[PDB]
Amino acid sequence: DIVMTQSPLSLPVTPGEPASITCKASQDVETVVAWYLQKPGQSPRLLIYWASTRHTGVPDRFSGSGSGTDFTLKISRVEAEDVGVYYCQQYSRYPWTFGQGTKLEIKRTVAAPSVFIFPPSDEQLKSGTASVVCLLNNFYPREAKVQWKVDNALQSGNSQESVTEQDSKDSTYSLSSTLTLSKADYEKHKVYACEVTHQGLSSPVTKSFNRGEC
Amino acid sequence: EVQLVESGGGLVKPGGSLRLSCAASGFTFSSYDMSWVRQAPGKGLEWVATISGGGSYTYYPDSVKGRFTISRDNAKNSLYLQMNSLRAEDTAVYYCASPDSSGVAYWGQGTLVTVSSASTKGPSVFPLAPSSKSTSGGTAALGCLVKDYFPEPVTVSWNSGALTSGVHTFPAVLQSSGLYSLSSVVTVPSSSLGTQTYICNVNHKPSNTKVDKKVEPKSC
Amino acid sequence: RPWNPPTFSPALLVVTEGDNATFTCSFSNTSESFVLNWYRMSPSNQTDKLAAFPEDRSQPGQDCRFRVTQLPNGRDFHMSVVRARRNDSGTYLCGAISLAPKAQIKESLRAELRVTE
Ligand SMILES: *[C@@H]1O[C@H](CO[C@@H]2O[C@@H](C)[C@@H](O)[C@@H](O)[C@@H]2O)[C@@H](O[C@@H]2O[C@H](CO)[C@@H](O[C@@H]3O[C@H](CO)[C@@H](O)[C@H](O[C@H]4O[C@H](CO)[C@@H](O)[C@H](O)[C@@H]4O)[C@@H]3O)[C@H](O)[C@H]2NC(C)=O)[C@H](O)[C@H]1NC(C)=O
Ligand SMILES: *[C@@H]1O[C@H](CO)[C@@H](O)[C@H](O)[C@H]1NC(C)=O
Ligand SMILES: *[C@@H]1O[C@H](CO)[C@@H](O)[C@H](O)[C@H]1NC(C)=O
Repeated sequence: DIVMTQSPLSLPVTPGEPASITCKASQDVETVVAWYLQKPGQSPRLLIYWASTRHTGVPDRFSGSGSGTDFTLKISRVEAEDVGVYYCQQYSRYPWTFGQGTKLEIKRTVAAPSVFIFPPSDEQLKSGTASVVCLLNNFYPREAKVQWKVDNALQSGNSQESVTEQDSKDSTYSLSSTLTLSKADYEKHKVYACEVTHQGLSSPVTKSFNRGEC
Repeated sequence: EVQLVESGGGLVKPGGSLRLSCAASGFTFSSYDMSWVRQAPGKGLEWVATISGGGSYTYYPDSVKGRFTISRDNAKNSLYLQMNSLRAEDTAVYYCASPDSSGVAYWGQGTLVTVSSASTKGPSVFPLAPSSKSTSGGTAALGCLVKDYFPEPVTVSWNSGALTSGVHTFPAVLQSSGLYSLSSVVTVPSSSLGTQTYICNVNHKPSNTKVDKKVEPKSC
Repeated sequence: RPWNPPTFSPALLVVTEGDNATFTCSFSNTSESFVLNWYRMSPSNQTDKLAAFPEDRSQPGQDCRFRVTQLPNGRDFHMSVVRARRNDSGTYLCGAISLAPKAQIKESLRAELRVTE
């Protein structure tokens, strides 16, 4: 088993700036190395083969180099249409092994999130469960923190969050933190609060609501 | 012109079997290698099998060796993967592929194979209504809670595809019940909430479920 | 397992302009995952692909004057230039790229072509 070790795993790059991804094989694989780009929700697509040869239709700003155990993919001027996961792969010996992936994200200006909160619907409360959704919309970078306070009692391990892939227009992320409780436990408390911490925020932002007012 | 189309994916209980098909066109099928490469949701690529053009050489990794069997029919321009004794770590999108000297140059669209004990269940769609607590700067946020469905995937559109700008359908997370739950939100001008009707379109073909949910704002 | 590079005969081939010229590239493969490339040389010892078997599926619409046929004996191949021009003369060779069990390229010995008047 040959191990393809990629570096880095996340690559924030400003448009026009060059990017380069390193891949190191656990043993000599000569030049039998291919590079793929996989855009979110699409199949992988071959960019470079035989360590350096460009596949048919790949723009000239992509290049590949390296031999033996050390290989490098280079994008001379990163366009917005290069976002995705980049894989290196050896096909010298079986089993064929890929890298862990390198997520290319566009580096942009710091944007603070717009925070929104949604109390459980009346239609859902009629069914036993109650989900309180806090939405962090359009922020950068991806690093964000969400704290749930139920009657000023900080919650822990009772909330699931989900992050969207980087937007293809403004290069921002959006986050949704859903606090799920039972109808009984939800009806026990009054103030439900969502506290957001982000690099673009001077101080933590809180969106609250009292139970039963909407 | 090379085209590869997979078939036969879906949900199966642990220990069960499943057979994947891959129809090929655009090249002399019997002269090229054919392969299967899978990818677990949100993870990397993993080579599953390869078969030679003549069909007398097959290659497997240790993780699937003894369970999966790659085979081909050169007279029918098609490739097969017989998957027996399926485990939960076999849940992934399976791409059929055709490698040559240039590596894995041709990929199919990939079909999803899900291995779980859960049962096919249509989603329950609840409205995330816009209110004073979901307004910030003249923009109001509304959305949809697509809860407790199985298996993947669902597709969510707004106003029958009319509204696309500013839509964020999050990645579904797996609940403790073994079912997927999901939120799809959109931000619109606050002055839209009274005059523009916002309707949630959730499609879940695994259970043949179609749900339309009109999101109406709260008077708060 | 070790295997030997392909052989490319004839070593020298002279043909008057207009006729077809045909080489034979023989390769004793150890697996079924391999390709044969047919190269034409440049003065810098640099390799230039003319055709390959099996056909390269990435860049189609290539020069139909350079063809590669697979004879049904299981090792022999015909690399033929149809209606050879004067400038078709030069150094030619074939090269095997095995893909299993180990990816490895071995080139054949070179041969010459002289298209005359
Ligand atoms: C050395 O290489 C030759 C040539 O290989 C061929 O060209 C290469 C460039 C590459 O594309 C190869 O993929 C390609 O095959 C090898 O020769 C071939 O050997 C196979 C198997 O022995 C023959 O295939 C058979 O062809 C029959 C009619 O053409 C067909 O009916 C066969 O099918 C039966 O068997 C399969 C299981 O194998 C079964 O699933 C079917 O349903 C059916 O019963 C079978 O496909 C090729 O015809 C051969 N081709 C040539 C040109 O000779 C050779 O094996 C290899 N040597 C070594 C040691 O690897
Ligand atoms: C040259 O090859 C072409 C194509 O195979 C064939 O039609 C033609 O008859 C050949 N000419 C000679 C002189 O063999
Ligand atoms: C060879 O000469 C012909 C003219 O008969 C020309 O069309 C062709 O492009 C030339 N090829 C090369 C490689 O110079």
